[PDB]
Amino acid sequence: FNKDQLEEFKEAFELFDRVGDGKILYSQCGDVMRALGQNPTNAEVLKVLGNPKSDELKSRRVDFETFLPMLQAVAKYEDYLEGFRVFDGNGKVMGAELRHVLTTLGEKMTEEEVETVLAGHEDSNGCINYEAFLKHILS
Amino acid sequence: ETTALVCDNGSGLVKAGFAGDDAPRAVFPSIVGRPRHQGVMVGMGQKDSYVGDEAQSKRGILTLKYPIEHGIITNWDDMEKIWHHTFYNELRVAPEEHPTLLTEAPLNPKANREKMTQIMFETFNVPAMYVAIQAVLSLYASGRTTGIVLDSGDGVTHNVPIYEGYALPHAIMRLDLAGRDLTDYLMKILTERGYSFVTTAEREIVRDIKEKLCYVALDFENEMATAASSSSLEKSYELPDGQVITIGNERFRCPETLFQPSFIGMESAGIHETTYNSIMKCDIDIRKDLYANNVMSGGTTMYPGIADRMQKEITALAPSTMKIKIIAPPERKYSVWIGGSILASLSTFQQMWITKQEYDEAGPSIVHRKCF
Amino acid sequence: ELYTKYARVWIPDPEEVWKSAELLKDYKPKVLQLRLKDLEYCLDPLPPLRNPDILVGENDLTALSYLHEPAVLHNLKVRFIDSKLIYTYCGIVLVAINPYEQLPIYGEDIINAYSGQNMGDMDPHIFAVAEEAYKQMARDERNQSIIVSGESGAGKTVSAKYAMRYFATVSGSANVEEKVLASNPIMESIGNAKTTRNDNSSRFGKYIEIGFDKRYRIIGANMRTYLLEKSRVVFQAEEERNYHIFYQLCASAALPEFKTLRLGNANYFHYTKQGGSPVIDGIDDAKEMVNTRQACTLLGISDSYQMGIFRILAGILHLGNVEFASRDSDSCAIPPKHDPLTIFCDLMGVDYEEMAHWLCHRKLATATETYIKPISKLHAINARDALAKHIYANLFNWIVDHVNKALHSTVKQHSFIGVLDIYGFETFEINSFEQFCINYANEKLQQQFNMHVFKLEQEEYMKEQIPWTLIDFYDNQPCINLIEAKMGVLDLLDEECKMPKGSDDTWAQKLYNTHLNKCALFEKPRLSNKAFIIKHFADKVEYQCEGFLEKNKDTVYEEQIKVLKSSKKFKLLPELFQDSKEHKKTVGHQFRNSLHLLMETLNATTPHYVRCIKPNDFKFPFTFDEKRAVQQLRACGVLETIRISAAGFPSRWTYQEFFSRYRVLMKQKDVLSDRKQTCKNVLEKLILDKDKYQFGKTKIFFRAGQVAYLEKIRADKLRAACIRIQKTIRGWLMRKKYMRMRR
Amino acid sequence: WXAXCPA
Ligand SMILES: Nc1ncnc2c1ncn2[C@@H]1O[C@H](COP(=O)(O)OP(=O)(O)O)[C@@H](O)[C@H]1O
Ligand SMILES: Nc1ncnc2c1ncn2[C@@H]1O[C@H](COP(=O)(O)OP(=O)(O)O)[C@@H](O)[C@H]1O
Ligand SMILES: [Mg+2]
Ligand SMILES: [Mg+2]
Repeated sequence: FNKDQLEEFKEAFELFDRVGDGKILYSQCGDVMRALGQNPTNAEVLKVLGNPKSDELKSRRVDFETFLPMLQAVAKYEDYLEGFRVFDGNGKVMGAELRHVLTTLGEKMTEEEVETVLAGHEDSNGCINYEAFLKHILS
Repeated sequence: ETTALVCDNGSGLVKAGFAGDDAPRAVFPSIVGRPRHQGVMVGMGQKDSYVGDEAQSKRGILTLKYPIEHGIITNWDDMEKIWHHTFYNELRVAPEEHPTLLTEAPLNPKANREKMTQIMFETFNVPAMYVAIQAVLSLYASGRTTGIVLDSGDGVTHNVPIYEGYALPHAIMRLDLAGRDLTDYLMKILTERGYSFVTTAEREIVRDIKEKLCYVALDFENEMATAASSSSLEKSYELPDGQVITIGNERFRCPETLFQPSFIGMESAGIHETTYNSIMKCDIDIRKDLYANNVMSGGTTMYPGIADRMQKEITALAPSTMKIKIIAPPERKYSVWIGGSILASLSTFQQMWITKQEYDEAGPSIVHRKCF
Repeated sequence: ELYTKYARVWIPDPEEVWKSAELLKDYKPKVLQLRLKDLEYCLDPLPPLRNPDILVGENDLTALSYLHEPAVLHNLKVRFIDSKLIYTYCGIVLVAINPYEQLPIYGEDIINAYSGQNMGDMDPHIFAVAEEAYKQMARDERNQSIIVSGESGAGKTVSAKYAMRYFATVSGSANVEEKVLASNPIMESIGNAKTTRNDNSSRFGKYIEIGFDKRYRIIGANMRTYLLEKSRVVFQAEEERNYHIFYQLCASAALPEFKTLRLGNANYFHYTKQGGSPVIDGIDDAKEMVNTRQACTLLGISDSYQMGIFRILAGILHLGNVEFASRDSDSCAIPPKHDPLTIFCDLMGVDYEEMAHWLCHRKLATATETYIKPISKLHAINARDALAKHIYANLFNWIVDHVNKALHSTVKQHSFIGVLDIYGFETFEINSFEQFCINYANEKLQQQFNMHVFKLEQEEYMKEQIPWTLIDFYDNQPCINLIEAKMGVLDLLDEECKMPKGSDDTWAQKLYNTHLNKCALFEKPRLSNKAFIIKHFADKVEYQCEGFLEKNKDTVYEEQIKVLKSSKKFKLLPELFQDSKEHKKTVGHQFRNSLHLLMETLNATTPHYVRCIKPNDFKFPFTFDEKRAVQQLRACGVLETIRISAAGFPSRWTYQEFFSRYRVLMKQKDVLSDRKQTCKNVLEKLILDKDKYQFGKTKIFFRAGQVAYLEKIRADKLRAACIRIQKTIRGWLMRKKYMRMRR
Repeated sequence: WXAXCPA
């Protein structure tokens, strides 16, 4: 990352600081990386955070300088399509099955997150064109 | 399954039947008759031989041989007829399909066993054969495993002490005084009353007297003095033709010869004193058991009172403390057959048979080696 | 070889036969670190391994991917407790566990619902097997029979009740079955007994032939009985009873009809006295017989014959009280007047003096003459007991005829379906000649079972292309040869009955001398001469020799039968005998021959099987106890069947159902509409070789564990994709948060 | 027999 990127990222980081000390919590680091274009797994997020314990994850605050190596470490379509084609061959996916798997398998989400991401993508039968949904969520 | 045959070559009877039966399916005199007179009527029937009940029915016309004398088979040519008649006529059975069990007196000439086997395998082709000591079979017959068996046939008397199912062969005694010698003596003494019985057919007329009217004196000298003192003993009998003959003390005088063979002119002692001198040969440990288990066997021990006369006599030889008991089941004439029927149906025995195969390999010497 | 952290395994335990663990150290090659909630548990010169939760509860115990006693016991436990399902299948064998409460399940609309449908199509129920029997009999004129087997009280008779009710409702169009059910009180009263473990154990084997016309309407039913435990009549182990009817009769002595039978209390008579236990808890036999007498009255036996039957049983009880004085080693006698012979001769109307003579002496008659002997007091006692056993067994065989006269119908029986209720393999903490017979009949029945299952698999493989040689089976013939063949245990038992003096002490010495180190399956208990140990198919059993011979021996003196047959007082007593070499046959050879009469009846037939197992000893409703149930399931041969199946290719998938479940493994590259060839391509990628699978015509066969392998790789791919999708959703959603804040 | 007796 160059100076311009570091400046934009630091400014964005400071916008998410809700306490005024110029810091975010460890638990927000992953969120900031994802907002900045990274796609780390929860395991990867904890790894770049150093697998923090609950107490420091919930109350320890870190500035940009300690965050930066973690962003770097994270930084250093066809699979997405095959992954969706697993659950398909008319180019659709049931809303119920995606909802169930997203709320019960993997990194389980809340019903509101799944409804939000699925909102406007299903038809009257409740089917989502997944190539369009994938392009949408990758944009 | 195929059942074994059980056959007993007595001197006086053949007894045969199927193993598992409680009585023989055939009994008949082991007697072979040939016609002696001229055959007058052309077109009547003709036979070179009669056997058993046939030779009985016609006996007036016949000379009657016994092929067995003192338990030795004295000519084989007739004996083979007696067996042939037994299997084919009396039992009506093919011997090719059934094991056969054959019965013998303890000391008799060892050549007898060889020939008796050789005829079973060569003539009848029997699958399997065995030969068993008469006194042994009497124990199976009388539900016992220890005893001294006194067994007396038409042709032989013998003792065989057995303890815990071990036989004890040094202690085994054989007097050949038997039914036939009681008959011949009965004829000689009957001559005193002015009757003579001269021929084979007539000798069996004597024998029927012996069977019907003989009995054993509980004291010999008492009854001998009694009959001289009064005739209450005296009884009388009808010959086949209807002549009556009348007999007194003389009807006991034959059974007494078993207790004094000096009458017949034998050396050896009565069968009480052989029985005792057999027990004395036994180990002093066992004898208390042999004194209790005295077993009568064979038809010559059917005479009324022989049991008590034995007990009263041997209870005089034996030491006063010992319990002496005499065991005389009323079927004892059969008992050697019965005990052979029991023995032949045991499963342990089935390994014991002399096989046709092993005879064919080994030759008739096998019968001494395997059988005992 | 798979074990990881978050693997699960079964481990043995004293209290429940198995307990689960999770493994929380990855194992590679000597000790495992397990949580339960910690132990390290030793490996020894591997632990059993556990099915994924999708399998457990699946409707066929051969469906599981790991097959072993823990998984089977677990499935049956969860199905029984949680889903209240009493019925489960193993292979072809239905397995049934008695709920021991009433249930709705047997109602009419279920009977109707099952009709017409195959054994895969529906969840297991007794009706499903009866419907298989009916459907095979509809394909083939070949008769069918149904075999119901288990420990006493496991529910055999009730399972027969329902299996017949299925035919009665589906086929029947009008009244056989109401008569069949009215037969149950009679056959139980004469045929059931109280035993050490439970009361009301059936001591015989009962076969009902439901007869059909050529349109398979029920015409009529024919009842046969086998293997009757005759020895129980005269002898009883401690705390047992002879057949219930004797106690019902004794309990009824106060009633005015019975008053002429001059009965006592039930511990008066020497036959009932012996067990020491007159009264059963919660059964009043006085109001049992009112039931059984009504059952006779309905099922067509007159009051004349009923009073005949009770007059005969009272005759037997009075017979047993006859006691003999000795005179001699070789002679016994009867005291000048003996009351239980005086009464007995009045009851059956014969000369006291003639029974007094013929009881005491015996007669034997040759070609020429008849001889009459004294006999010892022990032989006279054996003769008296053999007489009582012969009278009883003929009264039984007569009551079964007068039942059949009520149950036959004159129309031609085109074919029949048969139902069999028979005591299960049974092992106790004393074992005795009865148990030896029961275990011999069970060895025979599970030879027929092994040969049948091996035949059905030879048929299935030939519906496919696959070589038979992969199949093999447990042949138990060497144990039957040990028990049954010449120089076998039963043969040397009869030999002691023949041999001049015989005793269990002298018997056992013969057993040892012949078998002891000649045979792999016969063993001596290390510290007794008196007993011997047989390796029966399920488990080693130790039999005590003591009192085999007394149980082994029957011989009825013909003249004793003739004295009874001379009776003119009443019509039943002549009728029983009226209808030798038979009379000699020992109990251990009448049992052999009745087991042949059974097995030749079944071998003419095609079997279907039901196994009953009892959850708990204490009559607790609808609980379950591991420690019994494992013994039951070994006794059923279920475990051996399962182990055999695990040795083979147990799992089946149809190409459609495999493709449908495992499409997630495949790719759009790799799907072509000829499903079979696509799966042939994919599988060789996924699993190395045919050594783990066979391509059938319509099914794929796998060796054990490859299903778990498929589920493992499927679940891994499923989580990998799921987490990828969540991660990307949160990436763009956090870009939405970045928009939310920066806007 | 063969010696001491007639049979
Ligand atoms: N009831 C009897 N009383 C006296 N003597 C008999 C009686 N029965 C048979 N005998 C005689 O005993 C002999 C037959 O005895 P038995 O045991 O039949 O001979 P075997 O040894 O041939 O079987 C014959 O001499 C016969 O006369
Ligand atoms: N399916 C079932 N439903 C209800 N009760 C049952 C069932 N199976 C067994 N039982 C109970 O178990 C008892 C003992 O079994 P039963 O069949 O009578 O004896 P056995 O098994 O010796 O023939 C039955 O009387 C009944 O009370
Ligand atoms: Mg004799
Ligand atoms: Mg029952």
